[PDB]
Amino acid sequence: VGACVLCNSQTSLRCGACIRRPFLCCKCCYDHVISTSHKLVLSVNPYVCNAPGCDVTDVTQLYLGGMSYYCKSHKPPISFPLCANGQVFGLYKNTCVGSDNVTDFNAIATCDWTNAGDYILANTCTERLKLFAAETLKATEETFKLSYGIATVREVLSDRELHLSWEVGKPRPPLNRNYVFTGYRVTKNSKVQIGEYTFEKGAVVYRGTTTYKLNVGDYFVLTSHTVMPLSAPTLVPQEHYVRITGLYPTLNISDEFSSNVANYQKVGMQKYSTLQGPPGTGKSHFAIGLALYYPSARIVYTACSHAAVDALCEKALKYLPIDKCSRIIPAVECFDKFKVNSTLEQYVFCTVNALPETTADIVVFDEISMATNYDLSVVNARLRAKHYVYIGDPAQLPAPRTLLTKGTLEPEYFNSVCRLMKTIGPDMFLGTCRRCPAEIVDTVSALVYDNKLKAHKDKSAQCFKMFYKGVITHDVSSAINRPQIGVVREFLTRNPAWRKAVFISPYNSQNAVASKILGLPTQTVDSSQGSEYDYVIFTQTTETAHSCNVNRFNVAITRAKVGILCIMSDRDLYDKLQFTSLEIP
Ligand SMILES: [Zn+2]
Ligand SMILES: [Zn+2]
Ligand SMILES: [Zn+2]
Repeated sequence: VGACVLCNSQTSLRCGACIRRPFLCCKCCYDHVISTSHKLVLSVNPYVCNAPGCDVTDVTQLYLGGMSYYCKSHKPPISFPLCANGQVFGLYKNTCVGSDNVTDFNAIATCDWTNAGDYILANTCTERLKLFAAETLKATEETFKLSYGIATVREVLSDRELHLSWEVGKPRPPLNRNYVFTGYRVTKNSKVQIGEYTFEKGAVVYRGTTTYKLNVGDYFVLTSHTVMPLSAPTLVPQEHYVRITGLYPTLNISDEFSSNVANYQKVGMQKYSTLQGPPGTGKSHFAIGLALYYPSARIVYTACSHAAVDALCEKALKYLPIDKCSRIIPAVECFDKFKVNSTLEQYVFCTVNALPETTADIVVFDEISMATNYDLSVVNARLRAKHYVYIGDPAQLPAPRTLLTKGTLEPEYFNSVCRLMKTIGPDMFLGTCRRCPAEIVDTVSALVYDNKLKAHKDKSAQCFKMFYKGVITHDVSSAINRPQIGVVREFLTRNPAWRKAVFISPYNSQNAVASKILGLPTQTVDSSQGSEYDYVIFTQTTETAHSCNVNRFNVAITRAKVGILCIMSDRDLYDKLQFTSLEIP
């Protein structure tokens, strides 16, 4: 028994072809089964033919005869169908509303999640359907990881480099840091974990969670995790207050957090508040500063990534009493300077999926562009708070959608929070970039921030751009542009001070080639997010949807504190770079 996800109607049915098996009421179950290929139905039992060796599962060909279900062929003389009068048969057969359209829920139930439209619907549908869609998606994502062939260690060529043997009659996943493996050692009568791993074309380079002497027969699978059902909405119902509520502001603050006093008050005068923090505008500074402005306030800081929760801890470590902080960790090496897994501690720092059920004065969720509606619901499910602050930047990178291939995913469709920030704007905006040279700030202010992002620093006169298409080669799942790396090699010989630069590209393969030919440290734009470097060398590599995504370009060029060389493929972003142009040697 449960709740129709369209009617909320109390029902004893679930769609057996829907991977999540939503509860559907008589009405909605019918309206679902007669309008889609979804025809298995589950009650306190499965609507299947209890006759011996008949495969009839379809609910539109089944009859309740006695207290056992049967198809046309097997049914007893006295039987009624299971599926007639616009209602499939089950408990609570009287209480059952329906819907003017079931269209959206059918699409969510039956889409494969390859098309943009699927993610758009999941972010414009009713809130109950936002939850259903978020589960359906995450479970579809986790199942697709199983369709991947097992990789097995054939040969250990070196230390940090392997030969992989791959399960036949299955595809192999891409080898970039968006595919994280778990290893396993072969045992008597089962297997045990040996850490998480990542791979890259070599033979294969492997970067593992722990160190080992892993030997032949050790094998690797993308570990999938059981997706829980979602209860809580992605956003609580909003409220606006006329005073600050349940928070007691400090009387003496420091001139370090004084630019945020207005904003911290706003946080106290509404139930939740959206903060857009462009690159190096001070999001974490803002987030810790909030504590000092409400010193009695209990504050759970949360984010999707260990990395993001840890950067909050690093900042906390410099301003908040250590004894009054705790890092929640489930039984990967994360921040270890606060008492571990102490929930009743004033300042709790914890990833979303490891959050305890607990209350707080304020909840600070960071790097929000990386949150899915799934994570939103979980936070609301685990944390009841007087005040929720969602810090992030919808002009930065979302969570990867591995299944997505047809269309691009717009920032207004990353999650419920980013939808709000792109449609009604954010509650607050950190408008001054402390990190980048003026040229980079000017460029992205115009590009993605409506010309409201101002440069704290001057022009560096150290930002350059070159238009060089060069030559694009493709390996299995990545791009390489050797002539763009050539141009960078030639620039470095003439500009040797740039040897302190990081190499960023939108492809880990370009990165690998660059590493061998330049010996610059490398990041993918995605791997670079929330990191700063004095000098950055960016090769666009291709003119793809991927390499020209304005949010990826935004993150790419905002990693520089002092100077940047962009070797560009795309005439459009090339022309949008307010940088000194360079001719080709
Ligand atoms: Zn219903
Ligand atoms: Zn279904
Ligand atoms: Zn039968």
